[PDB]
Order: sequence, then structure tokens, then C-alpha cells
Amino acid sequence: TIRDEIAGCIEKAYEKILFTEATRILFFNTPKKMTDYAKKRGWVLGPNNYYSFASQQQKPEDTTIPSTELAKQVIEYARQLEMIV
Amino acid sequence: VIDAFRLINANMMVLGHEPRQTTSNLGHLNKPSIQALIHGLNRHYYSITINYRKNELEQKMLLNLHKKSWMEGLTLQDYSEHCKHNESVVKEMLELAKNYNKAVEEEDKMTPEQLAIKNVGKQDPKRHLEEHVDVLMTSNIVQCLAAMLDTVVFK
Repeated sequence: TIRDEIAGCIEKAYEKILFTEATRILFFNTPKKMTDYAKKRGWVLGPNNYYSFASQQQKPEDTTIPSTELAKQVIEYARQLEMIV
Repeated sequence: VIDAFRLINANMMVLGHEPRQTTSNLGHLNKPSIQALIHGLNRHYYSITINYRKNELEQKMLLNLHKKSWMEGLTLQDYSEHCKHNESVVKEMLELAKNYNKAVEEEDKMTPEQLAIKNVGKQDPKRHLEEHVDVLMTSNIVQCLAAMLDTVVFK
């Protein structure tokens, strides 16, 4: 229950972490747990390094998505104005 | 409004001039009396009742014609023109409301102190009193017509 939290809490969000540097926390020598993490995370597996791409991640904007609830909140807000009235 | 009259016979002045039957409408018509000139016609003349009839179909449309007159043709035109207004010079119209709220309130903040001088609500008035109701109603019109922005401009 700690080891899966290494994988969960390392990213997001770190730009990159070197290979042997993460091997210092996973212990062992060249475990298959980091291969299973190369599956579970996905995420990326790079040569002698690792990457959070892409990018950091999913890039929320959120553009016009929050404009719907921004209109929606004002709907019931105006309703509270009409309840006074 | 309007009115209605009827000529009583002047040659009947020897006989009884005092009908009618079903005096209800007579009682409501002669009222209020209502000055003098009106009463000067009780002799030689008598009024006659008026009541509207419907004809409620055309009356229904006749209501909606004047009411819809204030509404727009497409209904998205003048409301979106009030959305063009929603930022004008509306920030400047809200500066108009801001000056009414400073100027009326710093003189309406002396009124709770003056109530202790006169003790308490004896005449009076000043005024310079209240008027914030109209300010809140105009600001509420501003915020609602402005809340239409997120509905209209978006989709």
C-alpha cells in the first residue's frame, strides 16, 4: 500500500526522473514491478530516463466546458433573486 | 368613463315620475353623486347603465397585441441589443448607481442619529430619504439582463 503510492504520487507532476534514481526507491535490483509499472502507469518509458508526457497531463483549459456551469449557476442564482422577490 | 343619458317626458309631470323595477342597477348608476352639475340632470333626464360584453377571443388577442408590442419581433434581437448594452457605458451606468449609493447613503446615515435628536419619527420628512429601492431594482434589472449573456452568447 506504500509502493503503489510511490507510483501514484511521483506524477503528477514531475517533468522527468532519471532511471537509477527511481530504482533507488523501488529497491531490489532490476525488478519486474517497474515493468508492471511501465504497463500500469503508461505514461512513458524512455531510455535511461522517464517522462510525464503528455503533457502534465491532459492540459485542462477548460475553455467552453465551464461556461455551461457558469451559466447554470447564474440560473438558480437568479431564481434566488426571484424568491425574494 | 363614457356616460349615458335618457330624456324623460316633460308632459308626464302630473303623473308619477318615479319608476323603476329592478332598482339594483338604478342604485349603482345614480351613485356616487358626485358634485352638483351631475345632480342637475336628475330632473328632465335619467341615466342608463353600461356594461361591457365579450367577445373574449378577440379581447384575448387584443391583450397580447399590446403586450407583445413591448416584446421584439424575433425576441433575440432587442435582448441581444440589451446584451450589447450590458457592457456599454453600463459600467458607467453602474457608476451612476454608485454615485446615487454614496450620495444618498452618507446623508441617510445621519438620519439614524437625527432620530435621537427629534425623538423620534415626528414630521419630517426631509427628503432625501429612502430611494434605494429604485436603485436596487435598476441594479437587479442590470444583473438579470447581464445574466442573459451566458445564456445567449453561449449557443
